[PDB]
Amino acid sequence: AIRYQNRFLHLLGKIYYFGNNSKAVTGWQTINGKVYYFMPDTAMAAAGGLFEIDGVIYFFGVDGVKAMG
Amino acid sequence: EVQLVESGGGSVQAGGSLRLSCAASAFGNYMGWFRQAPGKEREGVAAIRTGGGSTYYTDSVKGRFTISQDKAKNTVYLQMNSLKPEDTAMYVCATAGDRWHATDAFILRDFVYEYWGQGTQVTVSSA
Repeated sequence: AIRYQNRFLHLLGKIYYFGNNSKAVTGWQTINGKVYYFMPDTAMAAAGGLFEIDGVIYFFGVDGVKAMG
Repeated sequence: EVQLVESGGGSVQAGGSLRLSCAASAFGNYMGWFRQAPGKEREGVAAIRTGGGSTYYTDSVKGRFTISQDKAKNTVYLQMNSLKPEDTAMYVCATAGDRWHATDAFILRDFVYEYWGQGTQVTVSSA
């Protein structure tokens, strides 16, 4: 397991975020003030469209950011 | 909603020192010290990541201020040496919940914090 802490990875058109333990984060995350949802299987950010999460529809920008909240 | 309480503020002469304490009901991923002078915005001063203890500082306090944690006592500390008039401010500590993260370049920006304490007053006099 490679050290890779408290940062994003942009890989093959997908977006991942790594916590302090060098693992890809899943589910809802606030990163630098912005909201993201990382899919529980792939760890990829919900991005570039509308997604239903727990019965609520949200929009995520291409950068993965949830439109307001 | 994490509770934070600061202490150790005071009046001191320029060149002197203070040590602030921040008691927290829990630590997030990071603990920060901010300060706010009259009429200015809050500015982040120092931050520590609670896993491993990496420390970050704003350029104006490097070599003067030191941030540290005691996880046993759920307390974070700011040692403030070689104080100057421009260090006068209300000092407040902050943290965030479990799914809150900051990258190195943002760990001293206020918008990566969710929970704030009350403030402890620091006043640095010349004479």
